[PDB]
Amino acid sequence: ARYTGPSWKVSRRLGISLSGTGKELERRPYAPGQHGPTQRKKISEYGLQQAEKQKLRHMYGLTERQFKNTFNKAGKLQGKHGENFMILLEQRLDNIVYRLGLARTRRAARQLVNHGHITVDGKRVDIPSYQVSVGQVISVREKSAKNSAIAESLEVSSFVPEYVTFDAETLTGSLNRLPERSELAAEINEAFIVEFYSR
Amino acid sequence: AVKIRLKRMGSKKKPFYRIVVADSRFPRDGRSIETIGTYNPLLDPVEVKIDEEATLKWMHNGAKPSDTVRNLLSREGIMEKFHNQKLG
Amino acid sequence: LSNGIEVTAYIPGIGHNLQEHSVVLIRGGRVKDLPGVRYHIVRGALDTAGVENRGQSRSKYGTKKPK
RNA sequence: AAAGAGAGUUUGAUCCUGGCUCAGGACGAACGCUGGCGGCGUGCCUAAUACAUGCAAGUCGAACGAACGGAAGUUAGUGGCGGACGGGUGAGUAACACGUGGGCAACCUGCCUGUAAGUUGGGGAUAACUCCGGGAAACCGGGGCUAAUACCGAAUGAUAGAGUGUGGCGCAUGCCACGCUCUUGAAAGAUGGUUUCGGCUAUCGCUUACAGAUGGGCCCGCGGUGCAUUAGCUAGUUGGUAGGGUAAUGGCCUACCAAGGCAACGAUGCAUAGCCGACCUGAGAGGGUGAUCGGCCACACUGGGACUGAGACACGGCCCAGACUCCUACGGGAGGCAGCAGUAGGGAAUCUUCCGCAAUGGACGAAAGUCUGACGGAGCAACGCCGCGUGUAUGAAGAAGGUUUUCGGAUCGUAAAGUACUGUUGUUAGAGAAGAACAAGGAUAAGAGUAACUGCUUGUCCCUUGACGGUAUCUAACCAGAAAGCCACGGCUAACUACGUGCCAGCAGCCGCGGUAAUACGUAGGUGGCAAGCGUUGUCCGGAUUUAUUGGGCGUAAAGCGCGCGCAGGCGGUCUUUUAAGUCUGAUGUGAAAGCCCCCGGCUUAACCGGGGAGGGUCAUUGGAAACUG
Ligand SMILES: [Mg+2]
Ligand SMILES: [Mg+2]
Ligand SMILES: [Mg+2]
Ligand SMILES: [Mg+2]
Ligand SMILES: [Mg+2]
Ligand SMILES: [Mg+2]
Ligand SMILES: [Mg+2]
Ligand SMILES: [Mg+2]
Ligand SMILES: [Mg+2]
Ligand SMILES: [Mg+2]
Ligand SMILES: [Mg+2]
Ligand SMILES: [Mg+2]
Ligand SMILES: [Mg+2]
Ligand SMILES: [Mg+2]
Ligand SMILES: [Mg+2]
Ligand SMILES: [Mg+2]
Ligand SMILES: [Mg+2]
Ligand SMILES: [Mg+2]
Ligand SMILES: [Mg+2]
Ligand SMILES: [Mg+2]
Ligand SMILES: [Mg+2]
Ligand SMILES: [Mg+2]
Ligand SMILES: [Mg+2]
Ligand SMILES: [Mg+2]
Ligand SMILES: [Mg+2]
Ligand SMILES: [Mg+2]
Ligand SMILES: [Mg+2]
Ligand SMILES: [Mg+2]
Ligand SMILES: [Mg+2]
Ligand SMILES: [Mg+2]
Ligand SMILES: [Mg+2]
Ligand SMILES: [Mg+2]
Ligand SMILES: [Mg+2]
Ligand SMILES: [Mg+2]
Ligand SMILES: [Mg+2]
Ligand SMILES: [Mg+2]
Ligand SMILES: [Mg+2]
Ligand SMILES: [Mg+2]
Ligand SMILES: [Mg+2]
Ligand SMILES: [Mg+2]
Ligand SMILES: [Mg+2]
Ligand SMILES: [Mg+2]
Ligand SMILES: [Mg+2]
Ligand SMILES: [Mg+2]
Ligand SMILES: [Mg+2]
Ligand SMILES: [Mg+2]
Ligand SMILES: [Mg+2]
Ligand SMILES: [Mg+2]
Ligand SMILES: [Mg+2]
Ligand SMILES: [Mg+2]
Ligand SMILES: [Mg+2]
Ligand SMILES: [Mg+2]
Ligand SMILES: [Mg+2]
Ligand SMILES: [Mg+2]
Ligand SMILES: [Mg+2]
Ligand SMILES: [Mg+2]
Ligand SMILES: [Mg+2]
Ligand SMILES: [Mg+2]
Ligand SMILES: [Mg+2]
Ligand SMILES: [Mg+2]
Ligand SMILES: [Mg+2]
Ligand SMILES: [Mg+2]
Ligand SMILES: [Mg+2]
Ligand SMILES: [Mg+2]
Ligand SMILES: [Mg+2]
Ligand SMILES: [Mg+2]
Ligand SMILES: [Mg+2]
Ligand SMILES: [Mg+2]
Ligand SMILES: [Mg+2]
Ligand SMILES: [Mg+2]
Ligand SMILES: [Mg+2]
Ligand SMILES: [Mg+2]
Ligand SMILES: [Mg+2]
Ligand SMILES: [Mg+2]
Ligand SMILES: [Mg+2]
Ligand SMILES: [Mg+2]
Repeated sequence: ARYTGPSWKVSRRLGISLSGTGKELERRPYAPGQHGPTQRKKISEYGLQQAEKQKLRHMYGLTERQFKNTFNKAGKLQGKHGENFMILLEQRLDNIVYRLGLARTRRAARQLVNHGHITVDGKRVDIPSYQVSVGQVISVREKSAKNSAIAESLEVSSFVPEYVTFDAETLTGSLNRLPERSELAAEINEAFIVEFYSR
Repeated sequence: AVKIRLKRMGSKKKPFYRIVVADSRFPRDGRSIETIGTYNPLLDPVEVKIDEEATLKWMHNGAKPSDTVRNLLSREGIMEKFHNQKLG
Repeated sequence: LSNGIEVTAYIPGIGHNLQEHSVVLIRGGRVKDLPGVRYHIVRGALDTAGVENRGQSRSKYGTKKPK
């Protein structure tokens, strides 16, 4: 992807169960390193705001320059700023493939999108940062079709989000509607990041 | 003398010409009297949009085209209207 | 200096090799305790050599990475 | 709708005033360690220092005078047009140079378009060439003969000049239209059709005149640097009367008369600087800058002058003087990269002696076409801004190994190994766009003009061509294999332990660390920030309310003249009528294109392009209101 190191360690540092549910923090939920089972100290406002920014950035696994560019682009929309930021971050094609259930995590949908296996409106796209819109259709164009990875990922599914309509019979996915801040992770604080980028 | 040139604009390997009235001497993409259209060579039929009133007046008081500009791009029939107005 | 001005520089790092009549690059800065020294010598620029067996903070002092 | 973050340091501790330092953004950057790819841009900021060498401006045989062919066609010379465009640099310049808004009843305008009259007859001579005279030599004269759309007169023709007559007007000098007498004032032919044998003709050229368009010239209001440890400056200077000169008004110049003019609202003098659209920063007002892109100005080794032309006092033109360089037979000759590449030098620092006229635009030509270092493209450089790689999913109370240990463990860590997948990228083999529509030529159809064709204008059909380049793109097979580093970890500021060292070595932006237990020095383990980058230095804005209009102060912290008389200036009690300078407001014109911002669209997305708007002025003409200031 972009950062190819271990994935449990980053979730242990932040203190949330990103990349799924709890399987990273089942044992030893403390920070990595020789230290970590010792203690933590009073984290200042810089620490708190940086922590929230790392929460968002490491959840979707995108570099900081792209993160700030997406923040600035979201700033132009109407309404709030953090809400629009997370909405645009949800619009990304890489995320939508994960939401439909074609992959397992964020770091597998990225590889499955860059290697051309995903097409939108009948034409391939190799860009994980492509911003999907309403009404476009998402498919596989039998570029892979019947492969072990996709077939396995279609078994473990939980429930797809309400704002995405996925047709497993033809592997055709769509985006029904723009999401709302209620139906996101919500295990973060979107108000902190605006203050962090204000300084 | 006054002519009707193209004034190339766009990116490398992807040109997009305007249609300007200019005094020959001046640079290609330099100062120009007035712009009266565009010209996109890339499309299947070329998309061209020319104002039929300004072009007619400019031809009718001195300005004359330059090969590709108008003189071949006036498939809209501007030169036919000029023909009729000049005889009438 | 090459503009006809004589200044006083400082040699950072542990152990240099430059003697009299040698050519070097200098950069701005200052050493707070030293009275007149108000520039630094760039290490590994023209004839200065990088500090021997320096392991970290190695872009400064001009030491090439070990193999 | 937009709307502003603080922290460390004076004390044994306080609260204030006060400086210093740090946290953000940006580069035409450079240096240090590293370095995979693609798209789009950028690249002598210093010596306006000096040039080895290749190119960067020519073209017409359908305007005219020789050889090869055997009847076409091809170059030296006279002539026509171009060389004043295109390209470069910022030296000079504090001024109508530039920006914005106007005047010109005070002006010029080749080529382009429309219109109205003509294109009638003569003459003399020169280049080329041929001889002689110089010089080995580049480098010049004399004798003789030739053509023109070369040159010079003549016939006819002016809204040009003079003397008028008559109207209609303006803003003072004055402007528009008509008629009368005279005086002056031109031309060129070349390629074709034709009748009938004389001429009569098709375009494209020539001459005169009037309109339009384009391009220029002159004048004016307002606007944008520092210094008063720079106060007087000016003698064609200011005005006037005649004249000269210019396309044009004008002390632009001259002869005479007078003694004026500018200036503390900054004259004059010195220093620095091309100006703008715009760029960086800021909550905004502001502050700093004038790379690239576009508009204007100036310059072309330094200084002066003019010729040719519609246009120049002319980058690759001429004359003279100066410094430098190069040939010389010693009488003399030649040159100007701040055009594209490139060399030396200066510097901390900046690129290839590349391919092509296929696209767009120039010059010449009737046209084919010729020339275009403009331009279209390619090489170099992480110099920037975007994009995605170096894999993915499962996988243990957790192997080996490092580090640490109060010796039970903790950590690196699902990380590895193992099992199952993928080919962005890489390798190979295959295909393989657009950018190209013309110009020319050949067919018909219709119009204007003609006595009739040839031809001209317009429409409809054939007709062939790419530097980039086998580049963009696409298909199929193969292997997780080739593809991560830099800085920091005492506080500000996110992230701690072990060994060595012993006020030494050293670190450092500030507070400050090091004197045998150092989270601050050096290494190691792991941790944090960013990632084909990461740091340091230099410069600018911020935070700095630290020049405070928005937005500060003067009893004791820096800061009230020792006090009065007062010119200029600043401000001014109550009411009525009036004006319309300030003030508010409607309309018209403009404030170019690109750039910032709003809305759509096209490149697989994004940077990047395109289409449509808005915004920006103490801006001009004109019409309103009369509360406040005048
Ligand atoms: Mg380390
Ligand atoms: Mg004190
Ligand atoms: Mg800074
Ligand atoms: Mg490399
Ligand atoms: Mg290497
Ligand atoms: Mg220069
Ligand atoms: Mg010929
Ligand atoms: Mg010839
Ligand atoms: Mg020129
Ligand atoms: Mg020029
Ligand atoms: Mg240019
Ligand atoms: Mg300039
Ligand atoms: Mg004419
Ligand atoms: Mg004769
Ligand atoms: Mg002779
Ligand atoms: Mg003769
Ligand atoms: Mg005559
Ligand atoms: Mg007259
Ligand atoms: Mg009268
Ligand atoms: Mg005949
Ligand atoms: Mg006949
Ligand atoms: Mg006079
Ligand atoms: Mg002055
Ligand atoms: Mg100077
Ligand atoms: Mg200067
Ligand atoms: Mg800039
Ligand atoms: Mg910029
Ligand atoms: Mg700002
Ligand atoms: Mg401020
Ligand atoms: Mg500059
Ligand atoms: Mg420059
Ligand atoms: Mg240039
Ligand atoms: Mg020079
Ligand atoms: Mg002349
Ligand atoms: Mg010239
Ligand atoms: Mg030259
Ligand atoms: Mg050059
Ligand atoms: Mg060479
Ligand atoms: Mg060199
Ligand atoms: Mg040097
Ligand atoms: Mg060409
Ligand atoms: Mg040809
Ligand atoms: Mg040539
Ligand atoms: Mg170019
Ligand atoms: Mg570098
Ligand atoms: Mg560079
Ligand atoms: Mg994995
Ligand atoms: Mg265990
Ligand atoms: Mg071990
Ligand atoms: Mg491939
Ligand atoms: Mg075609
Ligand atoms: Mg034709
Ligand atoms: Mg015929
Ligand atoms: Mg494989
Ligand atoms: Mg901390
Ligand atoms: Mg250090
Ligand atoms: Mg520190
Ligand atoms: Mg790390
Ligand atoms: Mg990290
Ligand atoms: Mg990147
Ligand atoms: Mg600066
Ligand atoms: Mg301030
Ligand atoms: Mg104060
Ligand atoms: Mg005091
Ligand atoms: Mg007193
Ligand atoms: Mg005082
Ligand atoms: Mg007093
Ligand atoms: Mg008074
Ligand atoms: Mg307006
Ligand atoms: Mg504009
Ligand atoms: Mg789009
Ligand atoms: Mg644009
Ligand atoms: Mg636009
Ligand atoms: Mg408007
Ligand atoms: Mg009143
Ligand atoms: Mg009054």
